[PDB]
Amino acid sequence: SRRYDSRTTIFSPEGRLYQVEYAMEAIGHAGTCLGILANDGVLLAAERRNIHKLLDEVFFSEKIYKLNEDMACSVAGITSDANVLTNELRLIAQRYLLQYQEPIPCEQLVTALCDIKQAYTQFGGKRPFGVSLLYIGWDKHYGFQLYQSDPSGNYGGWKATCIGNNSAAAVSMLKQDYKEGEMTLKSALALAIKVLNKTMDVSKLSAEKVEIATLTRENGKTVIRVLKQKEVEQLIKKHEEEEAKAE
Amino acid sequence: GYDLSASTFSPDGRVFQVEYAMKAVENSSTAIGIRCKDGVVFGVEKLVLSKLYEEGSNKRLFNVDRHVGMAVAGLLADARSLADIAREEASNFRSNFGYNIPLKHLADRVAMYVHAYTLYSAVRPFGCSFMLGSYSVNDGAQLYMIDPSGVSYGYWGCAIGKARQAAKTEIEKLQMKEMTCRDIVKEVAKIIYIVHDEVKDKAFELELSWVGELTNGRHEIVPKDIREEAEKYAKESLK
Amino acid sequence: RGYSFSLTTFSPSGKLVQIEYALAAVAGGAPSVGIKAANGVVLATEKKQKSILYDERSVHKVEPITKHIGLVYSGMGPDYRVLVHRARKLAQQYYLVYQEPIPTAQLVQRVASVMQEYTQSGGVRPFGVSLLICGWNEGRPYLFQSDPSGAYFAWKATAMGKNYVNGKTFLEKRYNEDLELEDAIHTAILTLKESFEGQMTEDNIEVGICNEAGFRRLTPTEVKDYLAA
Amino acid sequence: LRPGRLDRKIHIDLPNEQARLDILKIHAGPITKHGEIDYEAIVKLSDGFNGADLRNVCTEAGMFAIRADHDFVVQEDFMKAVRKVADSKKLESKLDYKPV
Amino acid sequence: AEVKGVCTEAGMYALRERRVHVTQEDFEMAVAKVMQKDSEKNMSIKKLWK
Amino acid sequence: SKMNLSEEVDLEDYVARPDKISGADINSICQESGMLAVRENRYIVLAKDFEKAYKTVIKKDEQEHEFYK
Amino acid sequence: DEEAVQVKEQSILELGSLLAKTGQAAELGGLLKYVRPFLNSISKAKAARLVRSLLDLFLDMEAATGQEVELCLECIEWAKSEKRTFLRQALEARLVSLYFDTKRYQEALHLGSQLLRELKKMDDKALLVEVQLLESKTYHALSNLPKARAALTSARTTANAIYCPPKLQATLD
Amino acid sequence: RGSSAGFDRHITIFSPEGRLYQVEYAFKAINQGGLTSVAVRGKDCAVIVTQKKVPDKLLDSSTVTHLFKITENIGCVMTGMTADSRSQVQRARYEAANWKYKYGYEIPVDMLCKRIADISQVYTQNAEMRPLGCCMILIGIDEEQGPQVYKCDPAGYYCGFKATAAGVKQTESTSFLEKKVKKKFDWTFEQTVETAITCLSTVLSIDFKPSEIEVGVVTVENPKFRILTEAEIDAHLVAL
Repeated sequence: SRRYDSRTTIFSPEGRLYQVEYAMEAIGHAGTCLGILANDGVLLAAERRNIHKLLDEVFFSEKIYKLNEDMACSVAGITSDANVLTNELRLIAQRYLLQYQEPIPCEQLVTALCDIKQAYTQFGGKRPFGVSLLYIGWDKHYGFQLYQSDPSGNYGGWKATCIGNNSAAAVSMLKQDYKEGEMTLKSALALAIKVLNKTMDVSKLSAEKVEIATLTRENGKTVIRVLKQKEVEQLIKKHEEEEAKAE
Repeated sequence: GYDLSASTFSPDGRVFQVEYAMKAVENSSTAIGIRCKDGVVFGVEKLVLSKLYEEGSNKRLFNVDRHVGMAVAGLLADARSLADIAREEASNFRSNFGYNIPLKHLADRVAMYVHAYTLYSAVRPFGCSFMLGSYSVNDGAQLYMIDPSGVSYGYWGCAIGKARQAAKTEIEKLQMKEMTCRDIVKEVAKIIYIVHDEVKDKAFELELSWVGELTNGRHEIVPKDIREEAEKYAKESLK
Repeated sequence: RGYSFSLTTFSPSGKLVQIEYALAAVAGGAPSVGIKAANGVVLATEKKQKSILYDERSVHKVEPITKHIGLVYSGMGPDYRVLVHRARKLAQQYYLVYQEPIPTAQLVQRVASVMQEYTQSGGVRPFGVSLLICGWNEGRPYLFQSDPSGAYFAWKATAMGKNYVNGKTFLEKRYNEDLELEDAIHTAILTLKESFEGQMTEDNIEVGICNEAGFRRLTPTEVKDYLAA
Repeated sequence: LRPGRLDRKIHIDLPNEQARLDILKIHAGPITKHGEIDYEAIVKLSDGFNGADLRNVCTEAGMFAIRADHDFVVQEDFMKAVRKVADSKKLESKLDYKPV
Repeated sequence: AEVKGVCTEAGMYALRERRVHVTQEDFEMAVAKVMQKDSEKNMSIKKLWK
Repeated sequence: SKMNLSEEVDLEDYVARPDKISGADINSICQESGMLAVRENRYIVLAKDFEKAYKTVIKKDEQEHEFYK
Repeated sequence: DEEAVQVKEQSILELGSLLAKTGQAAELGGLLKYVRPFLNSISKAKAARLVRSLLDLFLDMEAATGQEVELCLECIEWAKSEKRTFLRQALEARLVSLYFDTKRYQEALHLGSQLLRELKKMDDKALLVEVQLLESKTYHALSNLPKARAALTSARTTANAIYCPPKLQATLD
Repeated sequence: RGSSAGFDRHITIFSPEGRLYQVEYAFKAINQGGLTSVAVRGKDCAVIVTQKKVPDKLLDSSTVTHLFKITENIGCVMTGMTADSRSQVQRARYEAANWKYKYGYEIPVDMLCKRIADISQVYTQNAEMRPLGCCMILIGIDEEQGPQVYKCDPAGYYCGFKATAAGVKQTESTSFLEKKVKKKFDWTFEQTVETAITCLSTVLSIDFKPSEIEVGVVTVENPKFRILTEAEIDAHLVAL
């Protein structure tokens, strides 16, 4: 019936997809996400929004997701569309693995998912997925990697990025304080703690309103880890101490 | 905007499209069915739009099975589609359960088929009301009716059409219970003439039918001689 | 044929409005509670029928999924029935494939994923229900919530439905991680009582538990005994 | 509407079957009539009517009786009147409002 | 406005006590009343919205 | 206090009822009770009279169809 | 023997009610010491009902037999062992009331104030107004008029935000 | 409270206040027939009574009805739109037949009501179609549960009842019946047939005749649903 149709897949009078624009407008309110590619690691730093004394601790994380042995991604937007996209990503990785017996390279994967998303915003009459992704991984083609996606289907390799709340501010400092090719994993983590401390203007890093991820190569194989409470709080104490000495 | 589809209720609990369709059925002429001891009798007033049509153009009595008849009023396209559906139901019943369809069951199946057209937006309600009537040694004489809403109810006498109220006030006087089809026929012509309006419409030719003990349970057009005598008696009664 | 276009669409502020209205319906239902004791998990809702003519035993709101995991809701009824059926079917499919009882986290994930589909699919509207699931898997209690948006949350203790904000304040006051099952169910019974509008007769509330022994509803005589205190 | 100003809120709804019979009798009294008049039939064909509608059934009944140029109201004219006034009712919007 | 009302209320309570001075206990009771009526107004507005 | 109000009536029952009622109504219940009393030609008020009064003055809103909750 | 256990618990409840009505305080105490191993044969919830009801029945009368303090201490210790908390709180409140009845003024304060602290940590209101009123009565017994009045006012405030039963309203007034 | 956002009053979607207006209107259509029914649960007998309006003397009174048998043991009243009522009755008969085919024993009342309410829930989720404007009441004997009385509505609510009324006069009848069930037991003998007739007569204020109601009964001694004839109905009518 044409009376109730929404036309979620039709051009506006200036060639801009409105449902897509609103989808990207939803992301600018979910938790902030940060990307930093070091010379010896990659790292995702999003904010833990589910901040209540009556929530339980479950799973190894709350926003970081594994996709292969050598790949992980974090989400900003709707939680449910996030779950749907994560599942499809896992399926893509396993299908490539089954066909070639090699781990799926990273741009292999990111473009497969974005192709699903783009197709979804091209025809069908559905609403688009209101999710923007950040990924991390290693493959024998380009080493440590950091990609990003949007409701449109566009992606991009970023040496450092920010998708989500206060994206402008975070990318502004990331431009001011990024050493292209001159970053260790430790320095990148410290830069993340600083930038996030700015952005999460509500209080300071409580070591509990934050999520951090690291992807490294150890003993010839990838190792993915989510920073515990003690190390995160120690890093924050180091950050405050450094800022105090600086003043 | 509460009356654009049959998939929407009015704020007072009504499906308007069905009400409009049933309104359409009151623009078509009048039909009559009277049940008696022997059987059923249908009589329809067929308006002659132009002088150029044949006799028997757009007959408004059909045969859905060899023992069943069918009178219609409203959109003729809907009437013919529903005639097709009733024929299909009868044939399927005979092929499956091995005997002539009892009329009640046919009325139920046809009505369900009509009612299914009054739930969705993708289709629109039939613009026709119709009356089925058969006769068998076991089940006796029956006469039913199904309206666009899909409600089926048995009747001792009914009139579907434009002048439905006038006929209804007229059919109520027969005492049809204790007569046979042969006199019911003269009555039916009498009514169809009493209700006809000569100021508005130009002229008509009757279509009469019956099914009763006089047919061995076969529905068939009333023979020419009896029809003419009935018409003549009706003419005289309209002094 | 059936509508092939989504009926929940993004707004200029990037909000899926229909989901917000479903949440409004949930917030306008009957109260519900769930706590995670150290040695059990307790659900409890209110079942105040409209007259003396309703059979309290005719239907129940706290329903199990398997021998060891069950759920209750607050919102609309028929939607809760549908979701109970879907949960039981998904549990049985998991058992058939794996020959082991379904873990609660996974059943919640699966039912929620079923809940997302109706936010985006064509010609359908979101469920007007939120559920809480309780299980005892891996010798460990589990309490989850699932909302019309398809999002789930692990809870230590929660209370949803009408006047759920005040209930969450109460439970924030009364949680103690070293709690024991009887005390937990008592605290729950209280929370419902925080706003009830009448006398809590045995036949106006429900409760269900989970422990090693297995998820199992409480019989009314048991309910009266616990309500004794 | 406060119960110190308007103490009683009396509802006066549409007539029921027995009440319909009463009103029909009250209005149909002063007519000059011939033959049996089975008010059950009209009470049965007058669902949803109100006192005015049944008064109009009587008025229309006499109008029909004159239209024929007789000098009485017979039963059949009553049936015609009831069916007519049933036809005109399709215009009125049937619903009721309560004090809430 | 709430903190302006608490002052006048507390003074008037102290006056009922028949004294020249306001007391901390009186202030506590006044602030309790003023904040209770403020929350009552807020919940009344919420109910009106409902 | 100005009634004849036989000792049978237990007002605690009427006050307990979770029903938001304004003071003007609370006077119509007590007035309709005596009204029924006079209708039946008494000068005492029984529990039934009061029950009918309270059911008369406090008509309960249109029960939301119970497929909510 | 579940039916036998139900019969026995019903019999003990009835016998305790009868003895409390007759005032057989020594027999009530012997009965209470008799059901001591009964905890392992009844539900924790119904063990709670039984112990609390029996303690209330015994304490309803004012027969100064002398076992009130020791019986209450044993019951509170049993509650602690059984991790009852809420019942433990009610028992402690009643024990401090008894300590007031038994002309013990200074000592009963510190435990009462500990109750007030533990209970401000939570937010029970009826018990809180009760204990605050008892503390005010104790301060009146010790003649600490200003602190007693302050406690009374605090208890009044706490009672304002909650509907009061008739007994409680009478005691407050 | 009464906001509208888009088509919330045209298709079955939520209103800003979490309300399905189309389901509500459908409930409003149950009264468009102008009829009422009552059901009462006795100790060994369950009864359903209903009006029977012969609008005029041209209908065949034997055909106009609102009692139907789903199985030989389970019988139901239909109230509201007639075509929708027939559709739901057909679906119920098919469902019961399939239950006995698949599971080897006759269908419990409650489970049939559950299946039918689920069907209606699908009707009130998808927006292509509209909810039916009819309500059911079922009655029969359970093996180990005693007499059962159950009803269902357009939204999908299938509560089981001790005494029920459906139709235009739902609230008055429900009030009367609530008071009775308060009195002693809500009727505790096969002369529960008298209580239902009294309730209908009082609510509608009718003073029924033999030919203006139709009853159905199920007894523990005679589980098969039976449709009370005119002679028996007149006997009961005289009894009071």
